[PDB]
Amino acid sequence: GSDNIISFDHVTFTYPDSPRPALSDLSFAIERGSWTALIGHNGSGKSTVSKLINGLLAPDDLDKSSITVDGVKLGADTVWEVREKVGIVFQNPDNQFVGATVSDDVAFGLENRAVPRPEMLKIVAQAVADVGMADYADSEPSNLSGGQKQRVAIAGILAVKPQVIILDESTSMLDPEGKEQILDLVRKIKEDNNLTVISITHDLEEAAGADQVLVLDDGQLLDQGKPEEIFPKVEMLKRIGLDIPFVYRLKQLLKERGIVLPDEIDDDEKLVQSLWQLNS
Amino acid sequence: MAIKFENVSYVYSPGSPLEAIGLDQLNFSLEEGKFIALVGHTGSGKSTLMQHFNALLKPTSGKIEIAGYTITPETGNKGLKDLRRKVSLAFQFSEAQLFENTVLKDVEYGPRNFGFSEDEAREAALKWLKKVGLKDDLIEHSPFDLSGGQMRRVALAGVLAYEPEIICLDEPAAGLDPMGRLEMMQLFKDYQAAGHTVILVTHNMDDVADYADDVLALEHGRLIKHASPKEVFKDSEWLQKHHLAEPRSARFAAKLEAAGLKLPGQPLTMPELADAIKQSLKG
Amino acid sequence: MYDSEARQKTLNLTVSAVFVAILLLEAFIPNVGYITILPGLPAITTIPLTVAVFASLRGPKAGAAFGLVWGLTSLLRAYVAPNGLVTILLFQNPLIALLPRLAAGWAAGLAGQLADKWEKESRKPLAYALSGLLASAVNTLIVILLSDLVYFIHPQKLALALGAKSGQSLLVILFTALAVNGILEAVFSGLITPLITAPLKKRLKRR
Amino acid sequence: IGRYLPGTTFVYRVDPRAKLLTTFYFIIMIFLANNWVSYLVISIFGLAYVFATGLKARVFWDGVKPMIWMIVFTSLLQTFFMAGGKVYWHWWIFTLSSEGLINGLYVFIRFAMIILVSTVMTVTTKPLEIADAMEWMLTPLKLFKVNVGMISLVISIALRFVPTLFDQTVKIMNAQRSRGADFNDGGLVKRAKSVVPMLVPLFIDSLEVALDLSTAMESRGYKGSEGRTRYRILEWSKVDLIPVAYCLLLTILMITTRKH
Amino acid sequence: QVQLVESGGGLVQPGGSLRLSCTASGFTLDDYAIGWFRQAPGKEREGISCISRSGSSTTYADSVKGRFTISRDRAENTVYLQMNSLKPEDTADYYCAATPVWYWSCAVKVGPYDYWGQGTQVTVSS
Ligand SMILES: CCCCCCCCCCCCO[C@@H]1O[C@H](CO)[C@@H](O[C@H]2O[C@H](CO)[C@@H](O)[C@H](O)[C@H]2O)[C@H](O)[C@H]1O
Ligand SMILES: CCCCCCCCCCCCO[C@@H]1O[C@H](CO)[C@@H](O[C@H]2O[C@H](CO)[C@@H](O)[C@H](O)[C@H]2O)[C@H](O)[C@H]1O
Ligand SMILES: CCCCCCCCCCCCO[C@@H]1O[C@H](CO)[C@@H](O[C@H]2O[C@H](CO)[C@@H](O)[C@H](O)[C@H]2O)[C@H](O)[C@H]1O
Ligand SMILES: CCCCCCCCCCCCO[C@@H]1O[C@H](CO)[C@@H](O[C@H]2O[C@H](CO)[C@@H](O)[C@H](O)[C@H]2O)[C@H](O)[C@H]1O
Repeated sequence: GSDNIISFDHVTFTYPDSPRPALSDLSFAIERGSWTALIGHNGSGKSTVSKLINGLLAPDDLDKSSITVDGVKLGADTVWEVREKVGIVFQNPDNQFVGATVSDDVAFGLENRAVPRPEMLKIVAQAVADVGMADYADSEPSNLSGGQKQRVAIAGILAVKPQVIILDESTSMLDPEGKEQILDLVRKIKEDNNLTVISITHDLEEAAGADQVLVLDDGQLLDQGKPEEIFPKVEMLKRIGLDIPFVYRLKQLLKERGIVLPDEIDDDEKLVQSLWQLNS
Repeated sequence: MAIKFENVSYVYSPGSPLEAIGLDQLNFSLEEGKFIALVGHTGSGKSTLMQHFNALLKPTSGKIEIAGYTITPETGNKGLKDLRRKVSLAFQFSEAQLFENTVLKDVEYGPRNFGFSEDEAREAALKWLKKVGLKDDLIEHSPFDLSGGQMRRVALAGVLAYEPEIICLDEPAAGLDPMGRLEMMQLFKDYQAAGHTVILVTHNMDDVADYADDVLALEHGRLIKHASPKEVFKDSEWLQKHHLAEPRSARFAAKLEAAGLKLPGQPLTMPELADAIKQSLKG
Repeated sequence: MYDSEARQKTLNLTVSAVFVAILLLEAFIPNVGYITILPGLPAITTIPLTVAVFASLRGPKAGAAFGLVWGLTSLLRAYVAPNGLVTILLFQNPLIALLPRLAAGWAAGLAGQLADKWEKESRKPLAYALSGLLASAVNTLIVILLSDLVYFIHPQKLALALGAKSGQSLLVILFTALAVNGILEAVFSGLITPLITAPLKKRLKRR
Repeated sequence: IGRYLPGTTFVYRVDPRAKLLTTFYFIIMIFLANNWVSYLVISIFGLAYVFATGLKARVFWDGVKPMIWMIVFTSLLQTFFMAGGKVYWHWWIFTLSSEGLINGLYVFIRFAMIILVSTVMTVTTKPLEIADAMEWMLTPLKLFKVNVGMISLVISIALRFVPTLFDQTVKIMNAQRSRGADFNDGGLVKRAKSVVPMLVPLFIDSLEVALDLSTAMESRGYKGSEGRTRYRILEWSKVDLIPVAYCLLLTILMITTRKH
Repeated sequence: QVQLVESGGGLVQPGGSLRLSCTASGFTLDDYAIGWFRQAPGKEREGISCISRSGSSTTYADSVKGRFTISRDRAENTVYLQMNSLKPEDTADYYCAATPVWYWSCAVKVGPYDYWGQGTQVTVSS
């Protein structure tokens, strides 16, 4: 008990066609205000987590499981309440665009919430600005890069003021500068709004920066902890099939060269200073 | 056999949309069996150049000499069937190509069109399916029953099964998790080792450093530099003035060196970087 | 399993939108599958195949609605961009452009209900083939039948000032062309529709 | 994307509903025209419209060019009336009613007019605006068991994906050609065969699109069409009177110069 | 559209009760989710309660949970806050805030609310 916004409790889920559960007795919390990352391989139960947090997928035994978002228990009567609280940027940049233009696409959620139009104009302008899309305020998605359309998705998510933003493989199809753009922007949004980010990813750099990293293996929670705690455990992740971020790899290689560095070093800047201090 | 662009210029009709970019007096020649990387910032001409290997877009000036074929501005579309049996394009997110009732039939498709028999194509698809790591029970599924990664492997089999002497891949690891991309690059390195030439068009500079042998740097339909990875990543000033990236181990080399560490040589890979750190630490 | 009717209702909406987008692409763009023996005469469209895929997917009332959209496309196009003389002579009429197409869509959805009703997986591709068949056949037949009631009986088509006798002989050449193209198209559409409908069931395994 | 160019002249200030209704009604009037006075009337009113937008000639030759050959086909088929070729007496014969070439100049007219006004609609109106106009026109269907809200949404999404699915449609074709697929080789026999490597991809694609869109839409609180505000609206303006003057005159000039 | 007016604050004895009222004027409250907040003299502003535009969802802080009850009066374009068992600590300035971007829910946080009233002061002691 430490002020968690999301608490996944005893969730099992079998895709309807598939024979086996995609998630088995999975329980985890999300510390309010954190940026935690979910990572996993082949078992890819994380691909199921976002659509469960927000309600698109139900669990298997609603009597035994319970998801809770911002104090609201996810149920039949509260699905929409909860979706106001948990906003999701999704993987494919196109196919997330409803509107024929940027501004229309941001306006969609306000419309869904019956926001009086004079408010909407102000809101859509502010969001589209906050993502640096005012040059393309009236542009058609067929003329926008994937980096832009991920920004525009982010913007429409922003206009509804959610309590948690999930990036559900949101950088996975983007050019690396686009990955940094989208990551920086969601960091800026998180600071400027005191939000929580759930990142569902295979970008180990992305998860390297998370306050918390949960490891998912075959639909169960293999391990969980700060990146400085999780990513040094090279053997565990290698067996799951996961890699590790660049810094933890360079540290491990240096170890295979004989040079041993501590676990707490977890940063480009920290490491540079470490090797600096060794040469003097 | 070696690829050669003779003053190759491709221009879209003048006065037409600017976002589709041409090729301006391209002059280079690729080696017969090595691994070439097509790099360039968005808006460069990679996609456009890549279609010339395929004779999808014929040039407007100069000649292209690929496989046994010469592709002039007047080359017709009749005999392309044999050039494409030799020179194969692998498009991006190619799981979209998949369409047959069985995985196996869709892999066989390529062979069939290029003149393999029933039995010849069946065996040629069954080989590469195993090469791309597909389980055996999925050989008779629909390609649409499979996951995105599996789908992508079936897409790649179907363009490699007829074993073209030249394969031009366009970002074949998009969306693949850390290890799957490693599998992808390993499979493509093995195919390079077997004696075929491989042109890889990618945004990840680390892939280039770890695997490429030669680099075509394209910018605004012009070749700006043509050389090995060790040479292209040598100058941070040049890249910064050309909006090009560096391998992350090269950036860490530069962070240590701007932080005054006497790292020897040009470390591009993580092993080379760790080595240079070890060699710089003592003496 | 939360607000299920909304999941399905919104998916209905999107499936409709993407099928309208494909229909507009097929109608206003000269698609590759658009095969013509003689340029400017009535050709074999891949459009009944599209109506049939969507009719099997969604249903008879939905297929009827898609057929009405198809016919509205043909009507708009007939006035605004006629491809040949068969469009100017026949498809500027709301009876001949709309009712046959709406009829085909309804029929194709009825046929798809069969494959819905047959549990064995192989025997579904059979019923899908029936739906591609009906989507081409009901369209071509009812276009001929209503061109008979509207324009043959009264060869005052305003197409031309063609002699009523000459108008009839022209309409007989036209209807024969319609029948021959319709048999070809009926078989093309009856073969290809299962090739599209079954992959779609596969890609739709979830929800 | 009907190649809508933006502009600032009064055509762009007319509410799209008025423009759609005027293009429909103007077409109707092209139909109820017969006497030479009525054709001079439709042509003076229509070319008045056309020179009133301000697009010079080059926009219109691009709009009409695909037609001009089927235009002259439908023109000569009409001039000769029944005969495909009027072998007997090749040239002019009568004086009081000259010849029947004037009749095929009416097909030149009717084609031109419907084309011209259709492109004014297409070039100077946003695709979503054209959509919103058609949706307004359908709003009377509410009195039946109809929901014009989801129809408007369908039209909007569709028009938004029309260029996206077109690009994907081209890319699949190039991928399959790169596997050595042939799309113009044999007769219909196998030219029919060659479509499946393009058709199964496109639907599989579009079904995935539909699935992702519904997933997102419900993610952002899409409960249906009833109960939701509207970001894009359509306000009538005083400029819109000008079309009324345009149309009532055309009624008055047509009906009274029309055959009695 | 901010003209929010709190009312009904004043002095009341410990264990007593009173009802605050948040009224709009020039716009309708139903277009806005309404949150009640409360800033003590030396504390930070504290979200205490709130109601959704649907009017179906309500949130209370653990401080006021079980004593305060919020309500939308559609007919009167007001949102009422009913404070019972008032304890000395409840004494503070009380503010109502409005934001349109939620229909089905509401949150008790200062950040998301865009339009505030000027606060009415409630004092409980004797
Ligand atoms: C120089 C000649 C070489 C030409 C190369 C030909 C390429 C190889 C063709 C093999 C088959 C591929 O094309 C294939 O067509 C047939 C018939 O439409 C389909 O076959 C399937 O459906 C058909 C008709 O619906 C049924 O009769 C049959 O039971 C089933 O197998 C396949 O689903 C399609 O993928
Ligand atoms: C002018 C261009 C048109 C573009 C838009 C048209 C595309 C429409 C595609 C068909 C509509 C989607 O499918 C729609 O959903 C279901 C069928 O599952 C039916 O559902 C309907 O039932 C009846 C209609 O008589 C009504 O009482 C009910 O309120 C309505 O929802 C609709 O009758 C059908 O129209
Ligand atoms: C005397 C009994 C009837 C004679 C036999 C049946 C002939 C049918 C006539 C043609 C079709 C009737 O069409 C119905 O009527 C009106 C005329 O007001 C149509 O109007 C339409 O038809 C005509 C025919 O090209 C066009 O010139 C007109 O521009 C078009 O809009 C309606 O769109 C339709 O609902
Ligand atoms: C209800 C309102 C609107 C209904 C009509 C919908 C029409 C839909 C057509 C949209 C076309 C898709 O987008 C389309 O892109 C391509 C190229 O990028 C262009 O069209 C392309 O095919 C044409 C066909 O002759 C070629 O001659 C041309 O060289 C090429 O550019 C179109 O000009 C553009 O509009």
